[PDB]
Amino acid sequence: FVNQHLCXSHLVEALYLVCGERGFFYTPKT
Amino acid sequence: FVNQHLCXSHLVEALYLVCGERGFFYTPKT
Amino acid sequence: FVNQHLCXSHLVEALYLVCGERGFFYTPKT
Amino acid sequence: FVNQHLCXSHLVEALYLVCGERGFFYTPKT
Amino acid sequence: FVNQHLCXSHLVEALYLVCGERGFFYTPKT
Amino acid sequence: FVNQHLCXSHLVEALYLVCGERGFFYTPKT
Amino acid sequence: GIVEQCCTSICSLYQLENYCN
Amino acid sequence: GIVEQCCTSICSLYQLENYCN
Amino acid sequence: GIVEQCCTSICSLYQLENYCN
Amino acid sequence: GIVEQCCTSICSLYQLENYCN
Amino acid sequence: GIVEQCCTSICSLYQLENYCN
Amino acid sequence: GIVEQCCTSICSLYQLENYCN
Ligand SMILES: [Cl-]
Ligand SMILES: [Cl-]
Ligand SMILES: [Zn+2]
Ligand SMILES: [Zn+2]
Repeated sequence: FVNQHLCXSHLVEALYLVCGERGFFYTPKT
Repeated sequence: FVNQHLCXSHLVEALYLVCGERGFFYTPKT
Repeated sequence: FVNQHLCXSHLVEALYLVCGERGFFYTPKT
Repeated sequence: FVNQHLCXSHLVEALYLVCGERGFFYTPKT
Repeated sequence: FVNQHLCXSHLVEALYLVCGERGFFYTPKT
Repeated sequence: FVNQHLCXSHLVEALYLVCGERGFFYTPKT
Repeated sequence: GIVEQCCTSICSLYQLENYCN
Repeated sequence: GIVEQCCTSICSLYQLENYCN
Repeated sequence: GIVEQCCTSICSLYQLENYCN
Repeated sequence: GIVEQCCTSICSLYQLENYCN
Repeated sequence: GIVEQCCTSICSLYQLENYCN
Repeated sequence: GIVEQCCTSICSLYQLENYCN
């Protein structure tokens, strides 16, 4: 039941296509 | 560990795995 | 948005994200 | 609990390897 | 509810970055 | 079926799909 | 749809082939 | 966090854009 | 030709939406 | 198996290294 | 050599099943 | 430049941890 972990993989991928050359910071917990 | 030029999508998923909990920042200045 | 030549697997996952609900068609005529 | 969405990513990937040059149409809902 | 199957995709990916040139064997069930 | 040079990450995810239950072995001797 | 047919149960490469062109 | 905002409900490309730089 | 368009050239979010349904 | 050991709980890069060659 | 075979050459669904268990 | 460092060159698990938080 490690859902959240599998989901993080898809987010960064998405963040990568969306931000492009602007880049981003990935920080799971606040 | 892998010995190869990691690029775009692969590069990001790899940062994701290593940093895990810590998180990471991605800024393609080249 | 990303500025790079999107190919094969990457190209498809990208169409998937943009179109989302609408869906899409993939036909590699080249 | 956005399972279905994560699953769609893996399907199109699979559809891509399986269909090859024949291509395909992805339409989530009928 | 085909979770396990989606998870296997991410494992082999991870196994791939971690093992590198050493390679590995993937065997789901013992 | 796909007709293209399958490399690294793509090559592994592809072995994963074909072999499915059987499993597979990955050893990059080149 | 295929979402309901393959995201609940595991489709095979042969099952996935129906959805091609 | 974004994990809680996008792994429970589906964010859009527009929602994901807030997290860029 | 999406391949010639998005893989053999550059593709903005818009030249990519054309291939949607 | 590894499926049971890593798909239920999150394995680490160090845990995953046991499965190499 | 699967790399030489499938990445340095073309690989059909069959030349790929050989590397299964 | 991580791109120049990890994509234009080789990157060990360590040259990759530098880009973590
Ligand atoms: Cl690639
Ligand atoms: Cl997943
Ligand atoms: Zn996934
Ligand atoms: Zn790739």
